[PDB]
Amino acid sequence: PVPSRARVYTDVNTHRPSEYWDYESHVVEWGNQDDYQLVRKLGRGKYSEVFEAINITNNEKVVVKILKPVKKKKIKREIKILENLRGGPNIITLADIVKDPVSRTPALVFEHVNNTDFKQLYQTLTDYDIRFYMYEILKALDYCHSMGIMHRDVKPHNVMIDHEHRKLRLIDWGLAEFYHPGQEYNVRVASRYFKGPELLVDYQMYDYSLDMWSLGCMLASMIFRKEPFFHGHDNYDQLVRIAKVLGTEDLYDYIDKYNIELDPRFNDILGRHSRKRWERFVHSENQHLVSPEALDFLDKLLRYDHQSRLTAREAMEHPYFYTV
Amino acid sequence: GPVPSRARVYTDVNTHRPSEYWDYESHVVEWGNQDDYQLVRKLGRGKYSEVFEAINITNNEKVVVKILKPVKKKKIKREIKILENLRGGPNIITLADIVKDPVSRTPALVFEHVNNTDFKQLYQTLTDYDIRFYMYEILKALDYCHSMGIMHRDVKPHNVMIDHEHRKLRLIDWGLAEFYHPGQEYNVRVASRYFKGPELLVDYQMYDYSLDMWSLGCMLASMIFRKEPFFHGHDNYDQLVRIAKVLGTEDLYDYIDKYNIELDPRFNDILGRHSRKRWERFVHSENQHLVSPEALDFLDKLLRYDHQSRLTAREAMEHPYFYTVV
Ligand SMILES: CCc1ccccc1-c1ccc(CNCCc2nc3c(OC)cccc3[nH]2)cc1Cl
Ligand SMILES: CCc1ccccc1-c1ccc(CNCCc2nc3c(OC)cccc3[nH]2)cc1Cl
Repeated sequence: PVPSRARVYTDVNTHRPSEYWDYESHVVEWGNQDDYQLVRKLGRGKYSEVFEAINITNNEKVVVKILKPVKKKKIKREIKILENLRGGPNIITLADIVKDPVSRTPALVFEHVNNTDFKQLYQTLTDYDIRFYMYEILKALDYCHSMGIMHRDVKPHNVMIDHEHRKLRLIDWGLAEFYHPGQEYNVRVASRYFKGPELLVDYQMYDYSLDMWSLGCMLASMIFRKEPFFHGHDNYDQLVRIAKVLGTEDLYDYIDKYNIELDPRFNDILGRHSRKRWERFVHSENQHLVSPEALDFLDKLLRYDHQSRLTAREAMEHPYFYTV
Repeated sequence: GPVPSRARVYTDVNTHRPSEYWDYESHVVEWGNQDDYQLVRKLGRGKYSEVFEAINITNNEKVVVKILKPVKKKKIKREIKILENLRGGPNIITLADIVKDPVSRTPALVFEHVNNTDFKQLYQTLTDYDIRFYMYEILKALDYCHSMGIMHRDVKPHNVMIDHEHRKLRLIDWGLAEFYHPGQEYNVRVASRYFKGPELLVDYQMYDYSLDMWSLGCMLASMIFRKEPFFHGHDNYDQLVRIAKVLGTEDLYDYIDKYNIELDPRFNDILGRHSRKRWERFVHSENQHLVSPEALDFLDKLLRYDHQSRLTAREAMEHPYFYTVV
């Protein structure tokens, strides 16, 4: 395959000392979990359980994420990334790294986030709300991208919102990675519905632009009230669902531009598909969230070619955000 | 008999944890194959151990290998359980593996690599800031292990490794460490002579984490006054006399009366009568650049006969002497 590099923040890690991006060499100091009392279970991941807790030393609520130790380098990577991004705009704030004296299970302690119900907001959300929160996610992305990191798991489950205080946090940095130009990354990241075409066609030299595809999948689901927007039933079928919207002509132009070899599993399922107009997805239920600006912005995110997608900084200057 | 005593901090941390945590005699040790490590050179010694620099052949990473002279089986079990309990704690030497050479079958412990700076010729370069910085780092290690219900019981310069280039410090040799249980009577034949607390010298067995804070105070006094060691005893009885020549004998009697301690008759002809000295008496041209009112107030609050009156590691961390550190 033809090599590729990010259009923005290409060399941000190249120009930094090894200690910043060398997570395997980073030394983790695990404090005593005795300072925290677990209150209740909040959420759950495939390799984590998230609890609400109280810090007994200051009577402040915190969030404790207990990690299922499956891979050691993976825990070190998330911690390093969290330490590098600690305090960044709309990034979940790592407050402590602790282990329970008896269990010795890795646990991460974060700033408390007061989650407003996802299904309660969904119908009462306005056109303004979507632009407001889209801009807040973009602040988090432009920032982590500038810090040489790609989240690689951008989805609604990984965005916590406290609608009362108009506060948003991008969470679960467990799949996050450091961007290095020319590096070949594992394509088994993100959650099926949010996987970029680069992942589905096994193109490893991807970059920050992967997060912009995932962001486009989120916006499409919100403005059209269609969740998920691209409803694949497996990773191969996922590309077919994308192809039913973007068409198969542009998919072949994409794979030819990067000299990508299409997996034979696609042979009997891909078919032939016309490129659809974004206006076809507008209906009575969703028309109050759709505008020419929203559709133009969406069109500029949901592109096969990872290089042709808007960067987080270009996205922030789009007319869709002129009112925020 | 003697009046009972208990720690002011972390008193019941082991009482409220299951058997599993502190019952080291019941802990099962999994000894891996030492074939993954090649010994490079001898770094140091211990009366019960030899410490080497080694290379892990599987990842080309340097490690530290401590080979234990099997004197007591429960003792190896205790050190391993404590190291596993503290594994990953701040400024604690990190146990990476537990191995046995296939032929020798000798217990060996594998740790994270620590790059020791030659403490020699660099004591003269050390600044007031460096002492405060490194003292704070040791306090992080102590508050953590005490919070985990462990007393180190051998705090001294030899057991603190410093990589000055990276400003990295590790508290090592947990071979004398013990689990703290309130009301437990411990063996007083612990620590190294110059660092032994008065509780050990007067054979007061119901001691606690505060023993480590006395040893820390001996280290601080030696560094700030450039007097190594600060309390230079020639035997364990003479050690108490050396302390008494500084702290005075009036406060020593108040200490032994508070705990109804019986003073050994061996002290009768050597203890004498000693006035309590001002810490300012130890300031000279060679060390005045390391001494300040804050340092002397902090030292005074560590070097107390009464183990209960000494600062805890958490109280020490909040002292004005540390207001200038990160
Ligand atoms: C107007 C915002 C928006 C714009 C476009 C697309 C989607 C949304 C959106 C819609 C809903 C949500 C809310 N997601 C909450 C997910 C969440 N993850 C959690 C969790 O993870 C461990 C634990 C406990 C609670 C948790 N809550 C987030 C977002 Cl970003
Ligand atoms: C005088 C005490 C003091 C007071 C305040 C601040 C610093 C010091 C100090 C000053 C120097 C050192 C250096 N200690 C070296 C310890 C060491 N232990 C080793 C070892 O043990 C087996 C093997 C090989 C090398 C080893 N090096 C440690 C310390 Cl803690």
